[PDB]
This record gives sequence, C-alpha cells and structure tokens, in this order.
Amino acid sequence: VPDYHEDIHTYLREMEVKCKPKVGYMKKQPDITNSMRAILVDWLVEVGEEYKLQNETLHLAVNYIDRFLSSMSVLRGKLQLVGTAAMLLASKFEEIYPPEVAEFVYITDDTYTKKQVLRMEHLVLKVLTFDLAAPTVNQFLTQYFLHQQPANCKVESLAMFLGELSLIDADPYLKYLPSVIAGAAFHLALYTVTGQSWPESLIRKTGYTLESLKPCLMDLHQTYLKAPQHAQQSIREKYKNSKYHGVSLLNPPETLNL
Amino acid sequence: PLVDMENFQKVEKIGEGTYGVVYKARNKLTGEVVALKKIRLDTETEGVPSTAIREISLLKELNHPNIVKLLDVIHTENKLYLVFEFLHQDLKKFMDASALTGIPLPLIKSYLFQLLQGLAFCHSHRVLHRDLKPQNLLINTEGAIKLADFGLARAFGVPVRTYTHEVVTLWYRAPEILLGCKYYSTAVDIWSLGCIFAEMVTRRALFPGDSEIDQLFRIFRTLGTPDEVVWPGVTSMPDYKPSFPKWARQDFSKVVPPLDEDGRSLLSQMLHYDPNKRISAKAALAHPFFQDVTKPVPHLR
Ligand SMILES: CC(=O)[N+]1=CC2=C(C1)N=N/C2=N/C(=O)c1ccccc1
Repeated sequence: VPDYHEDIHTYLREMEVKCKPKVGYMKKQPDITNSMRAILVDWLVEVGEEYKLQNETLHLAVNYIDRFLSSMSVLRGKLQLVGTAAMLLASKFEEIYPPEVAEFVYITDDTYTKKQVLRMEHLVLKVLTFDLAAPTVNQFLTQYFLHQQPANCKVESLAMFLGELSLIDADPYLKYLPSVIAGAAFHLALYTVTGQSWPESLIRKTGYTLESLKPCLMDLHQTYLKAPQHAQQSIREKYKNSKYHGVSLLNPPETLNL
Repeated sequence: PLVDMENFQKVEKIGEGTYGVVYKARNKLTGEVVALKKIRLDTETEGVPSTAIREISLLKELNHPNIVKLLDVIHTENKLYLVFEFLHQDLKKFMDASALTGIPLPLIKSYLFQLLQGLAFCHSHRVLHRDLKPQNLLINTEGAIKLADFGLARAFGVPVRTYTHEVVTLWYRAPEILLGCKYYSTAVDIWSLGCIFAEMVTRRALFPGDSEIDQLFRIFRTLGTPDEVVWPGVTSMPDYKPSFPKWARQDFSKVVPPLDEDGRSLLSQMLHYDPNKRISAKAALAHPFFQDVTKPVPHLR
C-alpha cells in the first residue's frame, strides 16, 4: 500500500470517466454487431494465452477497441485488423517484451499484411490521440485486493475471471464503470469462495455500498450463471488452469441474497 | 503532417542517440522555439518504438510545471517527431560549469524542491520515471527545473517487474535493484534524487560504481552494510551474499559537509536502505529543509 495508494485511486477514478466509450455505439455501427465484438474479444483472450501476455494487456486492448469503434465505422472484414492493432499497441505499452509485428500478422492467418497492421496501428493512435494509459477493471481489482484482510488466491482468481467475462459482452457491461465492475466482481468472488461480503474498508475507500453495486452485481451474477452456455468459451478455458486454481469450475451461488 | 514540419526551421542539433536526434528548432509562423526529437521508423519496421509509445502516452497525461511539456507529435510515413517545449540546458552540463564556484545552496534547495514536486506528481499519477539522472533534468534561465526524457517511464497501475536492459544508469541505481528485487517502486526514483542532491552539494557523484558489485560496495562503504535489523529481508534477496564485507555507517557530516542539520536529515531519509521506509516525494516536500525555499535564477553559460 504505497502512500500514493489513495492519490492513484482518486486519479484512476477521474480517468475512468474520460477514456469512456459511447454506451450505444454499436447501434450506430452499420456493419458490425455485439456478437461480432464478442467473437473478437474472445479471440484476443486466446491470443493472450498463446503469447503469454498479461491480463492488463487484454483489458487495455478491449478499451482501445471500444473507444475506436465509438468514433469509427468499421466493416466485418476490417474488425479483426482493428483488434490486432489494438492488441499490438497494448503490448507495446504494457509488456516488457511485446511480440513482434510478424507474430501479430501470424495469428491472423495472413488475413492482413504487416503493412496493413502497421497502417491500422497508425490510425488507431490517431483516433485515440495517443491516449493509451487507460484505467481497466484489472487495475481496480489490484487496488481492491490490498483491502482483502485474509488474502485468498482463489478469490483473486475468481474476481479476475468475472472481470474478464465482462469484457466479452458490450451489452450490458459497456454501461458500467471499470471501478464498479471491479467492485461487483470482487464481492461476487469473495462471496462465492468465502461467504464474506463487500468489505467495510472498500466501502470507505471507494464510496460504493453493496447497495450501489447491486445493479452491476445482478448482471454479473447472471453472466456467471450462464457462463457455461455462452457461445464464447476462451475465458472459462483459460481459468480452469492451475495458475488460476481452476476457479471457472466453481459453482456460482444460486442466490446473492442482496 | 508535412505541412507542420514545413513550419519548423532547424537551429542546432541539441543531441541524439539511438532514439533519434534532438534538434533545437524554431516555429516559422509563431517564432516559438522548441526541442524537436526526430525518430527514424525504418530502423526496425516494427512500427513505433516502445519508448516512444510510453514517453508520449505518459507525458501527455502529466501536465505539471516541473515536467517537460510535450507540445505536439507529428507522425509521418517514415519518421515520428516529438515536439517539446525548449529548455536551455541540462543539469549535468550545468554542474560541470559550476565545478569551480559550486552551485549556491539556495539554488540547490530550489532545484531539489522542484524536482520533488514533479516527481510527487508523477507517482500520484502512477508513473515511475526510472531514469532520474542529471542529464535528464532540464533547467531554464528563470530558475526552473523539469523532469524530462520519459523513455523508460512506466505506469504502475499494475506492478512493474525488474528488467535488466531497462534500468537507471549505474551511479543512480537503487540498492534494491542491485540486490535483485522483483519489482520497482516509487522509492527507486527518490534514491536517484538523493544521489543527485548530494552530487550538487559536494560537486562530485555520490556512488560512482564501475560495476554492479563495485556500485553496491561504494554504497555499503558509505551507508554501511545493511543487515536484517536495518532492512528486514536484505539477507534473503537474490544477490545478497552473506560474504559481504561488513562496513560501518560513515558520518553524514563528513559525506555531505556543506549541508546543515536539516539538509543531512533529508538526504539520509532519501537514501534509507529499506525501500518501504524510504521517504516519499510527497513527504519530502514537507521536510523542514524547504522551510525557507526560494526560486533563485541560475547563472547559465
Ligand atoms: C531529451 C528531451 O526529451 N528533451 C531535451 C530537451 C527538451 C526535451 N527540451 N529542451 C531540451 N534541451 C536540451 O536537451 C539541452 C541540453 C543541454 C544544452 C542545450 C539543450
């Protein structure tokens, strides 16, 4: 808990309200849909697994993508190009050793050129005006994990899992703030694994009450419940690993009793 | 893009390197003088360098009087230009020029005070500079000093892991890094400042190591060889050898003679061994040493 713990939290709370994408941008997209987006983010999860990239990179790339699609009409055929460039950019920003362009061109099955990917990289930087240091659900979970009295690995893994599942469905997660989704994911994971609830310390820190997190929590619980029958399965597959204590296999409570 | 470059008139190649080149340029329309950093992009055809990616996104998110200002970014097809506000000189060259006369304590205090403010601003915005050294610090004729060169800066919303090819030049490297710690923290930056603080006061570098081990030793030789009582956990660090010669803690009054009581108090807190106990930039700005701080103008050459 550095002494800038509060300063940073407060600052991330400010930033999260600005790197904010248009909640209903998909309606205005002439050719793409939420389902197409879901397939894209799912694929990026797989790419993250393949190249052993940090979870933070995945979260940053999804942020870049929603912000780009928030102000750019893209056709089915170019959507993966935007996704690839976004992933490449988040890597350069977050990873110590980012995969080389050639590797990114590789995982797209030569659907695009090294030339195309780099051009798209340039365009994405232009649209986001080089503002890549975005707040993620991931960053808030990190913050919240410190206020976890009995630090539990399974709780942290499950929260990560839930936060990652929210990245797949624009509807309804695009309408919630990262700090709020992180809050819901934390409580839900905490409850599922230890029976404990959103901690008093976090209420003071975030200003969020179990009551305020309810809306998001209701949505997240449902996503958790139906996770096994979702068309996209990359995240569950990812989280049934030893590294994550196979938390995707845990049974979600039948009721939240909120 | 090309229309913008047309409005710039080159003046003199400030410096250069691997990144690219850094010219002093003049805006033909406004007369404004800027520092133009040219980066050739075909020297890899991997897109934009990671240092550019980080310096830009992080710099254009750090607006503070004590942090160099990135005015613009021009991305052409083969080159990438970073347009910075121009400052007359860096702290390294300034220290050389002040070798004979020395830098006035009031100016030293003014500079440390400012550096601590830009640094505190960085850390409170989750940014680690990770390369605070004299040449990366810029000063102007008004007595102001600013943190610059953010090529190795990292955002730490998520812990930043220790990397071998991306570290502060040896003389300013913190002991935790030398002893092989797993992550960086804001303390690594305070340690660099502490070394620069002392270097300004004495006119000579505090720990001029020749190797990683020689560096460690010069530090042990002055601050004393750390033990579990002074730094809980040292003995259990990756590169800590029990065979380390046990030295005693030199008397600060003899290390930084020119400094008064407060000056010594602050420096010792900036050079504390346990990174968890090392003073924060925020806290440092509250030290009695800055009780009577002023903003003198330098005697630039
Ligand atoms: C490296 C960098 O990003 N910047 C360097 C400078 C910037 C921005 N703005 N002004 C700079 N001035 C100098 O570097 C300089 C140093 C000694 C003598 C003359 C000029």
